[PDB]
Amino acid sequence: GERVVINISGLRFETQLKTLCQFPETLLGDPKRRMRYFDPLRNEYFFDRNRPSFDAILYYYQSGGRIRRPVNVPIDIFSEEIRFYQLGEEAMEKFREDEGFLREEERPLPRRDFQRQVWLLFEYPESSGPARGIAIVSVLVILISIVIFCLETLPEFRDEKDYPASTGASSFSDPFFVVETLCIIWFSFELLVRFFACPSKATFSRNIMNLIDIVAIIPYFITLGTELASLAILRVIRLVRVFRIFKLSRHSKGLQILGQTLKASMRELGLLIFFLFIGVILFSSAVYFAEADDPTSGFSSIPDAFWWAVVTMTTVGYGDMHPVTIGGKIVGSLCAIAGVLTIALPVPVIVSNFNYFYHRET
Amino acid sequence: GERVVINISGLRFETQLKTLCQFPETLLGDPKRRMRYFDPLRNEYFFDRNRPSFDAILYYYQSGGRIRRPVNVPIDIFSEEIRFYQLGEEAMEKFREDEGFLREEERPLPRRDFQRQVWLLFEYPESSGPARGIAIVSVLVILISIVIFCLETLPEFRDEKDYPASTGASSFSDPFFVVETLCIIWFSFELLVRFFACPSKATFSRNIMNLIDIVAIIPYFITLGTELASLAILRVIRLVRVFRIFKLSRHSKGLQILGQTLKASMRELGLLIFFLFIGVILFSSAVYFAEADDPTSGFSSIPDAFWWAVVTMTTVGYGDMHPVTIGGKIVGSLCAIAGVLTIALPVPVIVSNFNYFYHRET
Amino acid sequence: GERVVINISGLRFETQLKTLCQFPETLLGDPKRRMRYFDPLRNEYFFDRNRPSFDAILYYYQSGGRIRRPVNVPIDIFSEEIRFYQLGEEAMEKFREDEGFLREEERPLPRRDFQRQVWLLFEYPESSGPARGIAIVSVLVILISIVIFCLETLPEFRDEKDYPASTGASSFSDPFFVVETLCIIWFSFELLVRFFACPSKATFSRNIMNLIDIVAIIPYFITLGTELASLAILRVIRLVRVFRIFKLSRHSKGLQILGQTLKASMRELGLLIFFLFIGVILFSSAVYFAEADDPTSGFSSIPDAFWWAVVTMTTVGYGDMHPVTIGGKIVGSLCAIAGVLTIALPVPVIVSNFNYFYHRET
Amino acid sequence: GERVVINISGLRFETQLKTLCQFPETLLGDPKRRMRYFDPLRNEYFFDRNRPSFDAILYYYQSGGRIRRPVNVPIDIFSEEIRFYQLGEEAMEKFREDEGFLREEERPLPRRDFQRQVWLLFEYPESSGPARGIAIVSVLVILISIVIFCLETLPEFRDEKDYPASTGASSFSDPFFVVETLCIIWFSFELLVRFFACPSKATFSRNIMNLIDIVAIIPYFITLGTELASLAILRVIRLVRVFRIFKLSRHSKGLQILGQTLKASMRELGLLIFFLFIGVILFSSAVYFAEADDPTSGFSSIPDAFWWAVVTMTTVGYGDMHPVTIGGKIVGSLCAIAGVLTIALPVPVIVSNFNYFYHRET
Amino acid sequence: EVQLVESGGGLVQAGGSLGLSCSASGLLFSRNSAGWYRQAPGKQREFVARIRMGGSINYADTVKGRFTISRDNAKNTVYLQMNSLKPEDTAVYYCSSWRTGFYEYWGQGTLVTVS
Amino acid sequence: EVQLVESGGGLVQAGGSLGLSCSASGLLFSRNSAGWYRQAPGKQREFVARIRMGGSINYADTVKGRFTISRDNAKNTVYLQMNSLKPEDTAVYYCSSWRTGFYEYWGQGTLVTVS
Amino acid sequence: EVQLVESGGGLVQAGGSLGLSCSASGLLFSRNSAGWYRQAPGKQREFVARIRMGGSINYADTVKGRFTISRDNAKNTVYLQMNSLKPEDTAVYYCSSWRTGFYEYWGQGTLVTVS
Amino acid sequence: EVQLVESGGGLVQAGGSLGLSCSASGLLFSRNSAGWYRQAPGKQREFVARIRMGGSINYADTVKGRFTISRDNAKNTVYLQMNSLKPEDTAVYYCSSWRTGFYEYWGQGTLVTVS
Ligand SMILES: [K+]
Ligand SMILES: [K+]
Ligand SMILES: [K+]
Repeated sequence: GERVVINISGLRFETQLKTLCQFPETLLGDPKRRMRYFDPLRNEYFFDRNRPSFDAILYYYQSGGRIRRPVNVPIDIFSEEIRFYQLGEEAMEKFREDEGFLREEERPLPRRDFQRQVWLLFEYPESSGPARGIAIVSVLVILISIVIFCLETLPEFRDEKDYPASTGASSFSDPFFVVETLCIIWFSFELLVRFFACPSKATFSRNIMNLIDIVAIIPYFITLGTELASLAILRVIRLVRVFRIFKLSRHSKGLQILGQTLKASMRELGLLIFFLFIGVILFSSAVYFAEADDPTSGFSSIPDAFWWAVVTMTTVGYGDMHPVTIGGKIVGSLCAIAGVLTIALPVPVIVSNFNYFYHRET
Repeated sequence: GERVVINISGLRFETQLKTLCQFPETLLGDPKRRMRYFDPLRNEYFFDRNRPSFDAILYYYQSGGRIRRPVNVPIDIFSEEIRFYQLGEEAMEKFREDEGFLREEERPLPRRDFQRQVWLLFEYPESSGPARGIAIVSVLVILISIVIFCLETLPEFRDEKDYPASTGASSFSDPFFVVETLCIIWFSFELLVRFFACPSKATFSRNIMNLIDIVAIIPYFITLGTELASLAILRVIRLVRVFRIFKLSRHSKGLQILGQTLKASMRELGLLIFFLFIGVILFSSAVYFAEADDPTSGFSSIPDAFWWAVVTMTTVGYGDMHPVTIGGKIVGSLCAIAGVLTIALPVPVIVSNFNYFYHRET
Repeated sequence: GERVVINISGLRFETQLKTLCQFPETLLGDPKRRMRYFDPLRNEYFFDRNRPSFDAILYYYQSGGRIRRPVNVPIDIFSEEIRFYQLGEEAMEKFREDEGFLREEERPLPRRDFQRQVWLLFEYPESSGPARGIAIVSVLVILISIVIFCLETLPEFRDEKDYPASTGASSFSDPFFVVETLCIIWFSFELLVRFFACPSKATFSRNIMNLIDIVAIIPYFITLGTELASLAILRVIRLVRVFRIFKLSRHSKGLQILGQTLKASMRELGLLIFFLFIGVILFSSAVYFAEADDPTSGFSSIPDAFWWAVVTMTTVGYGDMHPVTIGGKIVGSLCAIAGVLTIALPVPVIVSNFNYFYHRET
Repeated sequence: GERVVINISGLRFETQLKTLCQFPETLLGDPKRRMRYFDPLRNEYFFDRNRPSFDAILYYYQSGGRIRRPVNVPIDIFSEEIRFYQLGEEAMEKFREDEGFLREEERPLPRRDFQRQVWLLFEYPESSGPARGIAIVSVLVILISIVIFCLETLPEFRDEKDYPASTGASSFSDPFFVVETLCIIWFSFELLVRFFACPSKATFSRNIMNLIDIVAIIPYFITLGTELASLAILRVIRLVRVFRIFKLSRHSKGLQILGQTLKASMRELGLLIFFLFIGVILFSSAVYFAEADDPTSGFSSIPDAFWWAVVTMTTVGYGDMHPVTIGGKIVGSLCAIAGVLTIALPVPVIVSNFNYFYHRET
Repeated sequence: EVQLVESGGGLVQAGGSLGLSCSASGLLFSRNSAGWYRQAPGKQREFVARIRMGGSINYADTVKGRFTISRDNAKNTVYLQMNSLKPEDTAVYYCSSWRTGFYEYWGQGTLVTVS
Repeated sequence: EVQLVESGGGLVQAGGSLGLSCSASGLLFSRNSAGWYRQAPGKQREFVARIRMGGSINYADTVKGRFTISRDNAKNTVYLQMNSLKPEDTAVYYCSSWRTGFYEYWGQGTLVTVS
Repeated sequence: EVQLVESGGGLVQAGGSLGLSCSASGLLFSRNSAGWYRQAPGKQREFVARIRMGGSINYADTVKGRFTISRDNAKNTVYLQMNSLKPEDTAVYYCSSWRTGFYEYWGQGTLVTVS
Repeated sequence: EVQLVESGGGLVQAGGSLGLSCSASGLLFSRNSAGWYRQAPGKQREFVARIRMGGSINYADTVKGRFTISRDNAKNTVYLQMNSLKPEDTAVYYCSSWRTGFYEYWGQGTLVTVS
């Protein structure tokens, strides 16, 4: 096997001709390209380039594909070096893959002339002027919907309906109803246009923010339908109307990062709740059995010290009651300490995941 | 001493023949194996391999055994390099030893035909279908045992026995007793089979989860025995029945990691409780002597401000009372600050130990 | 192109003559300076200097300006190396730029003889003896101004004016007024001298501490003016007098670092308040709908559980009330946990910014 | 200047003869020692040793003394390398100085035969059997002294002296007095022997634990003296008796590390208390001016919301009262958040100092 | 589980003066709206008074200025002070406390008939 | 350390009306079950009433509809209102408060005999 | 929204003894200063008493030693005990509670005239 | 700043029955020990009773079984119930509340002399 000597700035690197021909379309392998740098006087290919990098670009030839950056070569000087050597776009994506950088930007505009134009208007708000106008209008509509959900429960507004029941009306006299119907009109129109102008109708019931739009529309329609057509469903439907607060995540990049963080960390949250349940059983049992004898004590059950154990372990506050025996006080100081000890353990994993997803936007 | 020149990719490394013969069974030392790579034309052994690694593999020959990975060679490229050089399995375990990786997987199945088959059924739940069935049944039995321990203390169920004592019955009328006996039947049968089918009966009273099974069986037997055969033992025995919550650790890999973390960090927990005791004495004494003169104050002792000092330092809450003097308020703000200052100091050691034992499963 | 071989301690580095003449005023490029080191016997320029550094000083010549320190050469040995090679002050500032070190010390004393001398007296307190005297007097004046703002509201001092209104006086009988006027006299004189002796009068309404001085002077003048010349402005003006506490930041280097930290971290604080608002809506709605049926419960509105949700999520304390249903207790333990989970997420960014600005003084 | 070529394992390092003679007593400089390694055949000094290290040992010769370890050579391989090269103990201490390791072990036993023997008995408890006996006796005496300080204040013991004053006695009838005198007898004897047997009487009033012994002895003597020979001193002297809890630090290595941590971090604690004072003024003023109008509110002063501001910012608890206005509630949620934001900022510096002083024992 | 018991009834003559009381357990009145309802013989119940939680009192036209409804806010007690009773009053009375949208509770009844 | 003192006794004639009281200190009744027990001359004690903590009242057959047991839940006081006393009642009465499985406490006794 | 109602008035003869009361809702008196003011016919109001919050009582020269102002600090009630009333007292009285710099509230008036 | 005022005095005949009271402000009695002291004419004060904080009552030999000292623990009030008064009782009485080692406070005095 004949040998080839390449001299990158005085540093002689040597290899067998077979190794650099494994990849033949590359700069060193291609006979013609490499011929330019060759110097016939000393039988060596002189190049003037970074010394620490050309070591990694000979490993790729001798290892059938692996591309790993030396830890003392900065990213920019390496990216340029794969380019001069002509290792190919497959190679540079693998280098990006080894530095683990997200590479997905797939935006298939339909390109049917009108479907594409209105999709550009309604999806990407930075594109135009009316796109930012539509973003501002949607955020203000969501905000007044939240304000109607909370101000409908205030006793001051309902002064004349505050009478015993034994004595959503379409009478259009209640102002909360007509402003609520205007909000649901806007949500329905916006969702139907985003359905009919999308470039992928099969994938539309896959994105989670679309399923947030649907479950925000639903309960007003089923209460209107059953009203102009139950008592178990009504208390559930009145609390599925709180999900319009999560429909404010299409316009925020902080709520979307908290959704990625809470998806990618479910094992840690399960460990958090499991450790809490263990500690609550243990400490509530010990305080019940160390304070039951005292005639002036208040713990009357083991499933009655649970709330005391929860608010003492999480350093919140009072509990239902407070220990009055010397023994209850020793099991209450151990409970206070063990609480922060057992809830601070899985939290650094969660904040590290957030910090990663928070800087990956950059 | 004759000298040998080895050229790993243009980089000439030289050593005395004696150094590479110290270990004779290895690739460089064995005369025949090394003869293949030798090139007689220039009297050098040409190899085409990583440059940063072959430096460490010459230190092993010149240092009688030390094997340390350069910090700029990734783990995979090094592991492969010890293999090509043929340094032996003793060498690769030492490299694993220097990266500190747990190497123990000792599972001595007895191999007596039936003892081994049922041991595979009862110990390793992933092996079969009935093994996962047995795991699911054991977890559900433990859960209903916890539910009986807490629902036996609720005043609503015991409406007719709520009479003055002056007026565990085997009458089989109390439903809690018969479901409790079914749970202890299942625990006893499962423990006795894990005793008689184990491959090491001498080591069976060494594993901690086995001693958890025994101390979960014990108090029901001694109360049945003494009932059909004390008043000091009864209040202790009623609280040793809370250890069935720790018998749920054979089926969780988060409780086992918290047990390793709390074993390997006892000096830090001792420092935590010691610092707390110092601060409680100091601040309770200062608030007693800075508020005793006021006729409307409530601290009547130094061992009466202890509970106030504990719940103020740990940022929980009320305390028995609250300062009413200007001086009590200055010693109560210093107490609030010094509490978090003196309990946040030993905690990063504990969370670092948890994080280590938590990723070592991977 | 003729080639030049430079031997830094046995290590031969080679380059084309054109590359080292790109920068001609430098040591290697200048023919005469480089001629001293040249050895005609072997046609190489021998230097005795650090090996790891001379690699980076050849990249600068071959890369048109980039200067990056290898990660295994300590700062001091590199700073000296750019000096021996004579790369120029533009080069050494760029090296400081790449280690990101603040380089701004622009103090334009006016140099008009008297304006410069009194500016040195009043601005830089370390310069003299009377400068530290003036610093000590200003800090004591600010402190007694804060003491007058708080002791003017104590009911004990105002025993004879505690009469119904139906029955800032310049009568000079109220001692708080005359000591207040002395403090505002000192602030006005000090600000007017710092105006008339400054070397840049156009930039004087740009520094934030100057605008703190102005808004601390303002409300006493407008209340004196309107008194010897409203009922909406009076309650606002009485709270813009609290900004004299921020006028204590010219004499502290910890308040100035907290101002830099809170300026450079506004996106994180916005994320903190946004996450809090989301959690407060969600958990207050769930506790209102899970406790409204009980006739002895106290939550009468969704905008009535907001304060309970805030003080439970931030682990402060009581809330307006406490859950009394099994369902309110499950939504109150989830609220306690999710509070610390959602407020501990943006905080490491803020403490990292503080730690950076806190050590950059060194 | 003649040149010398040293070949450490194939790697040729070259220098001028003058550089390696700067230090003449060293291995390379000494002509005779270096002559052994010299090989006359190729005029080079062959050595078989680590390649990455010999680079740093040539910098020491060319830089007049600097010794810095390359970051990719482990500590042990370097320590050995300075030894083979014979750089001297001054050099190895400087290497230890650059890795910053504490080097002080100065124990000047007096060596006067008896003073040295009893000093070994009383100072270093690991030396003998009676030394550990004396350590155990001293710790038990300190513990019962703390128990007498707290149990002397309990109302149950003083049943017959609980009479109006108008109607430390040496009557020896009070058991607390005689056990207190036994404790002060033991402290006095132990301190006087540690005075008269010390090897440095001039430095004895410099060590802080000795001044702890003196200020623990003092108040019993001055109350006995003034009793058998004031009303302002008596309430101070009764609280200087709490320093016997700090006399337990000679026998603990955790209290001594907390003393080093709290000494080396006083600027951070000053910043903590300063930030707290700023926030307390700001938030107590804003809640007083946002709740004073309501006729049912309770804040009657700005120096009356101080305690509410302190216990709300530090997430402790109730405060004197709680906001009842919409405006008080907005200034109370901002107060709760800004509290943890402004007290979590200087704390990582303190825990890093503790972690450093805590592992430096190893 | 909850109960609304009341007293103070009977018969009265012209120009009388009387005070019915409503008490309950299983239901703090501090937290719920309440009122007194009467049912004349022959028609459906009409309202004597309403004290919506928060101290807002409203009365029907017939009892204006002759009737007062007060929650002692202590002892879970609501008391009505009727005055100068007239023969048109003759009726049977009832007590109640409810939360709009969730629950409604009644008393057993206690009558006052004016001669 | 704890004590249960009671009053209201004596003798009564046919169709009487009376009210014994039980008070204690060292024992909040807010937190413990309580009852009134009587002991006729010649047989063992029987129960007049029981108010298990939580407001669940049960009475024996003899005193049904003529007796009420109430805990004012204030002043650590339990009061029994006996009514239309009959000669079969003649007996000595006792008071108690206990936690099942932990403690039992009695009064000294106070008698009511019906003529 | 807030109200100050008062009673106890009328006419008295020489050497009388009487006690007016002031009660309010929408205003805890525990937290606010209060006093009683009278207005003789022909001149402006003078002060009978003042109890600044914190228990500091001061009276004018005319009523010294014959008058006491007390806040039961319970039931949001301030009571004045007038004694040995004299004909110079003849006047109309008023009640008040205020915070200096923020708010001032009055009663409707209730008179005591001495014969 | 603090005061101890007392009432209930006068003169009584043989076999009387009376009850002095001690009240204070600036001093919750819930938190401090208290007692009643008397001073017969001609010798120094002796003690009638002592109720150390925590309900431990002790009396001197002369008043045993005829006297009771109780802290209503409400209204900052301590009440003594004297019984069957005898002529040896003739004396002037005083009230007190103190913390051993810190403070001692007295009443003005209020006398009970037995005929
Ligand atoms: K907390
Ligand atoms: K708290
Ligand atoms: K609290």
